[PDB]
Amino acid sequence: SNEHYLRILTEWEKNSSPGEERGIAFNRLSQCFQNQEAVLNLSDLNLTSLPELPKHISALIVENNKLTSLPKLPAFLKELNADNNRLSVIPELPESLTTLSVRSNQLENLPVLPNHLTSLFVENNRLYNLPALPEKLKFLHVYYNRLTTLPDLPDKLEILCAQRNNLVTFPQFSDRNNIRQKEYYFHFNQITTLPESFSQLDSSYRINISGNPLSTRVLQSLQRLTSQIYFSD
Amino acid sequence: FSVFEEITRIVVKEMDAGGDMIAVRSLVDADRFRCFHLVGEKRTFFGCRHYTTGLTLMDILDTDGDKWLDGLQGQKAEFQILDNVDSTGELIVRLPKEITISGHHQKIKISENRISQQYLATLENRKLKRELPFSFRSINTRENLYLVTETLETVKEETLKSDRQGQREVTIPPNRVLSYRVKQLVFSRNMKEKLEDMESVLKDLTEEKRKDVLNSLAKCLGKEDIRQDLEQRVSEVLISGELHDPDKPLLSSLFNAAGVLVEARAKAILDFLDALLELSEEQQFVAEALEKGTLPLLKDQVKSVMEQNWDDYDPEARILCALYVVVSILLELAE
Repeated sequence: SNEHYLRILTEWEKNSSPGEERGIAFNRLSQCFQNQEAVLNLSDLNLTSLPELPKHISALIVENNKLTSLPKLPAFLKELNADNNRLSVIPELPESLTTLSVRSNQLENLPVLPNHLTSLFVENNRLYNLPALPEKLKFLHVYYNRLTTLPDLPDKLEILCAQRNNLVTFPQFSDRNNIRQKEYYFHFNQITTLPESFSQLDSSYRINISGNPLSTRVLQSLQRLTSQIYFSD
Repeated sequence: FSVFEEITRIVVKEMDAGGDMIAVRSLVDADRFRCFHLVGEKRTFFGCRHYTTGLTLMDILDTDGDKWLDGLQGQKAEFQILDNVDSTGELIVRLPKEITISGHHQKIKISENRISQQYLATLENRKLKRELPFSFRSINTRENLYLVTETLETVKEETLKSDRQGQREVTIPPNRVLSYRVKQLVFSRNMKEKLEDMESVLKDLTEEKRKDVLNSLAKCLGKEDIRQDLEQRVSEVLISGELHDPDKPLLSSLFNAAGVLVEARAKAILDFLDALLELSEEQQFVAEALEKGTLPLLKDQVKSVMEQNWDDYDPEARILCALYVVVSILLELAE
């Protein structure tokens, strides 16, 4: 099916806008299909759209472009890096996906997340709500968004960067997160009070809550209990 | 306050406002703020100062129990560093409306390095040498030795313009450390009260000892060579407690009548010399007022401005603060 896919690439290449580089993309898309490679990288090519993607690829690197949408992702994609584009929606994700990077786009929603996802970077978007979080999630960046609440944190979450949002409450913490150090960032939000879940929270938890309109009351009590590592600037 | 320090404090505030992340204030010593490199600390009037070193953690690890090293000692150590540093990912710093990229929502991309969580968990049982390298043990104690456990760095060349007040500009090369985190390897008042502690320490000196101090400190204004030399000699005597010397009148003022070094007198001088570091062209105002006898006018002028804005996060405040300390101490010695 070489001639088939080679046509699709040709029709896509001849539908270009003046500022794009669909010829360079055509070459990289050509070698990727014929050699059955695992990494397709079309970064820094001024592309406004992508053709149908070579199946059986593992990583798709299409960052620093002008993409407003993505085609149907390969059914066994391991990593997706679409950082710095103009996407408003992410297509349905393969259950094999473990790394999703879509920073600095214009996403207002996120699709359901696969269970094997360990890295989710969706900072600098327009999210108001975030879907349920995968159990195997380890690193999560959702800062520079417009969220107001967070879903329950998974049991293996190590780093959570949720600053620069509009959060009014803390998410529910896991009872079986027994890894060495949790680094949870919530600074520059709209959190007004501290939840009761902060008791019985080990020193394994490092939480930042600076830049939060914390009431002078809850600010006074924290000033006492501090005599979990917390920073209340 | 260079545009570089302006950029790095923005990074820290966006990534860890009010945390333990420390910004790099100068572009030339950024390469010594890498993971596994050692950093020295000292309490100052403005908090604590972070001093670069030439050491890594491998230089201070006691490896006498190991049998297989008796170039392998340098090969084994270097892999311990390269293997236990993870690039945990990239981050996005949005820049305020004053900052603009040369060449819209303005943003820069930075990269993170961290010592592995597994290696950090074994740091408790690794043994440190009894005698530290001389370049550090001569000026600072073992409990002020820290390990760089995390860094943030640029990923590409960044030319950033600033109009904070104009046309200030800095070009950060790729892979320049902008901020970092330290970890202790072993194991506070208000300004007016900390200056009163300083002035109280110096008031208990004899007349002659107070004039030796004033004569030495005045020679430091606008001459960074003499101030750096004085800070090094005062630090060394604070550690050694002895003296043989060109800076003999100042160092001898740190000892009391019985011949015992009063450590508070050495710390008070060091706080002065560190405050002088926060000043650049202002030191020429201090040297002028000291020359013409208008130090009181200069002190009231600084105080007046300090009361008018109570209505390097704020670099103007840091300057006024160091100015108030430097002028107050000199005025007190000249009484």
